[PDB]
This record gives sequence, C-alpha cells and structure tokens, in this order.
Amino acid sequence: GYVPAVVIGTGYGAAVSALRLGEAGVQTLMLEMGQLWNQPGPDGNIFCGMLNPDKRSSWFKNRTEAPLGSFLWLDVVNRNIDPYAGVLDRVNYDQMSVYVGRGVGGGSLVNGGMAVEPKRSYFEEILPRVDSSEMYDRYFPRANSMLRVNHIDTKWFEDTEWYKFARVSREQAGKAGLGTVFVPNVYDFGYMQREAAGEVPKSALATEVIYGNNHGKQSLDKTYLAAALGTGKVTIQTLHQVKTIRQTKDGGYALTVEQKDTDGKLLATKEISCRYLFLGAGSLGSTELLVRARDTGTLPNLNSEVGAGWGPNGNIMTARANHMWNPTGAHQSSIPALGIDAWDNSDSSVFAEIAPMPAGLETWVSLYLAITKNPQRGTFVYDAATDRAKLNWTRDQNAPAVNAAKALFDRINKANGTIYRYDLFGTQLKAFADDFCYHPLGGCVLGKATDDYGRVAGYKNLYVTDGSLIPGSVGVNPFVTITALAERNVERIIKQDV
Ligand SMILES: Cc1cc2nc3c(=O)[nH]c(=O)nc-3n(C[C@H](O)[C@H](O)[C@H](O)COP(=O)(O)OP(=O)(O)OC[C@H]3O[C@@H](n4cnc5c(N)ncnc54)[C@H](O)[C@@H]3O)c2cc1C
Repeated sequence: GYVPAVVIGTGYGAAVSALRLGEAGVQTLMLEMGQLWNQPGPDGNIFCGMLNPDKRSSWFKNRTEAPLGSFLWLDVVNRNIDPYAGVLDRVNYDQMSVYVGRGVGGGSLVNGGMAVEPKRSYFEEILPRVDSSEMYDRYFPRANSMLRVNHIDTKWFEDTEWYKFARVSREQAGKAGLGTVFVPNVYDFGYMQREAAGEVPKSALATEVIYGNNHGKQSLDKTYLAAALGTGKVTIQTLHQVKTIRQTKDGGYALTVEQKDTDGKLLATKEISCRYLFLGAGSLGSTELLVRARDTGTLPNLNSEVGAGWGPNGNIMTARANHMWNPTGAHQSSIPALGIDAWDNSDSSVFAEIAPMPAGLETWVSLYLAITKNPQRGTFVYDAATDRAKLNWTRDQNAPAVNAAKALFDRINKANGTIYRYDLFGTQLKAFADDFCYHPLGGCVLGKATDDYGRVAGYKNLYVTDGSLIPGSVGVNPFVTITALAERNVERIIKQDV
C-alpha cells in the first residue's frame, strides 16, 4: 500500500531521517531486510559471542568465520551452520570483501561503537561545497548527543587488565614519537566498569562485539530508532528487502519489496508506494538499488555519477609481534579505547585504532585497523545477468593505503626492534590485509550523484541519506559523520521539500 514517506534500511542515515520525519508529522515506514534483534536464542542471549559463533553470526553463510586477525586462535570454534538471517554480512566482490550489518540498526549492531568527529580541515577538503560552520556548530553536536556518545574514565582505563593491550601499544608508539588519543564510544563505559567488577552481565568483557553486544552498546535501536518509534509516526517492517524502485505514472515512487522468513524463504512480494523516498540501505545497498534502477530503466534519468566514487576509507589491518616482556593480556575488552593519530591530511596520514584481540589467551600480538588517505576509487557497475551490482575495485588500488600504513608501523617497529606478524591473514606471508572493508564510503556521492543535501539528481522527492554520500574517505571511523550529515540533510529537505 501507500505511505507518505518510506525509508529503506535502518542504519545511521535511515534512523536520523525517520526520527526527523516522524517529529515533523510525516507518517513513515522503514523497510529493513534483516531482523529486529530482540529474541533470546538457544543460549538465552540475543547475539552470539566471538568464541561461540552460530547461525546468528552470519547473513546466509554455511560456515562461521573467525574475525579478521583472529583465525590462528578462533578457527577452532568455527562450525557449519544453516544459512540464516544472521547479523554480520561479509559481501564478497571480485577483489574486496565488505562487511556490513543486517538488522534493525544496521551496522550499529556489529560495529565497535567508536564515535569520532572528522578533522575539520579534512572535512573541508573532502566536501568543499558544504558549509562547514553549520556542521561543526550545529550538526556534529546534535549527533554527539543523540547517539549517546560517552568517554572512558581515564583512571579506570589506566588500571584495568582489560586495556593492557592498549597501554602496550601506547608505550610502543611513544618510542617512535607518536601519540595516542582516547576514542569516544556509544558503549556505556560506566556499564563496562561494572562488568569488570562482576556487578552486571558481561558483553564487551565477554568477547562480544562483531556479532552484536548483548549488553552495554547503545546501537541505533536504543537511540535514534527508539526515538523515531516514540513519535507515533514511524513503523519498521523487518525481513523486507526492497528490490526495485520506479517513479509511478501519477507521481511519487513505487517499490517492489520481498518479504522473507529467517531461512530466506520468499513469503510474499509486495508493492509499496510513497510520496517521499529516502534511501538508507548503506554504501552498498543504496548504490545497488540506484544502478539497478538506472540500468533496468525504472529510474532512467539517473546520472552517470550513480555508482562512482567508492572507497574503503583507506582501511588496512596489520599486526606487530611484541617482545616477550610486553604481553598484551589474555583479557582484552572487545571495545577499542585508544587510537594512534598520525593524520595531518598529507598522503602519509594514518589514524589507527588499537584493536583488541579475542583469543582469550596470551599471544603477544598487537592488532591495528589503519585509516589512510588513498585517492583510488572504485565503481559499482550493474550486472543485468545476475541482477547485482559488481564493485570494480582491484587489490592493487589499495597499494597507497598499504604503503601509508606500512610507513607508519615501520617507524614503530624501528623504534622498538619489533617485527610484523605475517601469518594472521592466511598462509601466504602477508602483514597487511588489503582486501577487506568495514567502512564502505561512496557510490552516490554528495554533489555528484545528488545535490548538496542528498537529493538524487534527475528526480524530485528522492533522497539518499547514508554512507553512499561520502566521497570514499573521512579519515576517522565514519558513523558520526554519516549521522551529522544526515541531520543536516533531513532538516533542510523537510524545510524546503516536505
Ligand atoms: C566490523 C565493523 C566495525 C565497525 N566499527 C566502526 C566503529 O567503531 N565506528 C564507526 O564509526 N564505524 C564503524 N563501522 C562502520 C559503520 O558501522 C558504518 O559506517 C555505518 O553503519 C554505515 O551506516 P549506513 O547508514 O550507511 O548503513 P548501514 O549501517 O550499513 O545500514 C544499512 C541498513 O540497510 C539495510 N538494507 C540494505 N539494503 C536493503 C534493502 N534493499 N532493503 C531493505 N533494507 C536494506 C541493511 O540490512 C542495514 O540494516 C564498523 C563496521 C563494521 C562492519
């Protein structure tokens, strides 16, 4: 049937948009292809942990996988599973695997909670058409508050065994003249203290994050989406995947929407129509919908920039072997708290999170997820044969990212007389994982495929809201930027268009 506004997806862009639409009195339906994660599973928990993965860990795979970096210790817990509507989806393209959340809340379900504002001078470089004063004066603060960002207590951090891994890398980086920064988070750090004291059920301190957190983490279902539902003007339908978008003959948009069960069985195909259509299906999902619509003739006026300008936020993973006298600890909080900020906007820039490892025994490994400045971009190209977008990115396009990460970590190795690990990412000697992405950015870039507020070029009342708007790189963990940009966009769209 018809609803005034439809929002596709329930990640950051979608959640912001729906809240503000509902507050404006616009009846809004959100369509989410994954589950509402609120049913206790076979262990009494909603989500599986990293040491006990089961079908809930994976979107339609037949075997669980170890978190990247952890195969040497966590392959032993891998098991065959039924293909199921689980929470984490590794999407495999030719030479890149992109990890995304599937469920009410999108990537907020599976992410590390790290809530980081980009450097203003870098924001100004990547998005020169956007007024940066309103972003920093109004929209970043708005996002910060709504997301429930909080800050770790420094004394507790310094003292606790759960962050020894972070302190070890801080000391090692310091010998190379590199400083660290605390990383704000949406995981409740007060709750985390009480986990360590045995006062509340553990989540971060029980090797949970990437398949969800049963406690502590303020994912979007608890923040923006709960508020959106609270308006009385928003509903969310789950296990509903939008497949096609067209402009109807009488105006507005019509969607074909597949309803499935958690086993992936097709239950129904529905036609849903609306006046205002907001895409929040992510960098991958929104871009796929639009290249499909262009190339199958259902939105024939979409421009040539739809699909273009994708990058992996310069994501590279690497690891160092510590000296025997610098163990990182058997007990590592699953939520990072420290990063190495070596980002000055030059081509050598690196902002690296000091990543915990889940092994639960001493390995002497320090793990890092580097964010780099690499100008290479890929393009999503629709394949009509399979009805899927393909990502034209080649592994050699990550060479500048590897080079920047390696230059930084080489400084740390030189200062400390340490070497890389070469065995964490497969049998072949490989110190730098260069074909994964947790932070997909672009495909429907702001000002290129859209106007400066995400209005899709060629169409009225058609909006993109999410990571597909960002031109490939933000220099930091991206969700705060996506959220703040979505606050800016929806406020303007409601004022001018609704
Ligand atoms: C392992 C991991 C760790 C991360 N850690 C951090 C971190 O600590 N901090 C940070 O800033 N970022 C982090 N990120 C990145 C962050 O989670 C993403 O940048 C963010 O979630 C993107 O928001 P979005 O709104 O673009 O899309 P998403 O959050 O990906 O949401 C898109 C939603 O749309 C749904 N959907 C897609 N297609 C359709 C369709 N056709 N029909 C219906 N529904 C659809 C999806 O199922 C999903 O729920 C991490 C991500 C991962 C995977």
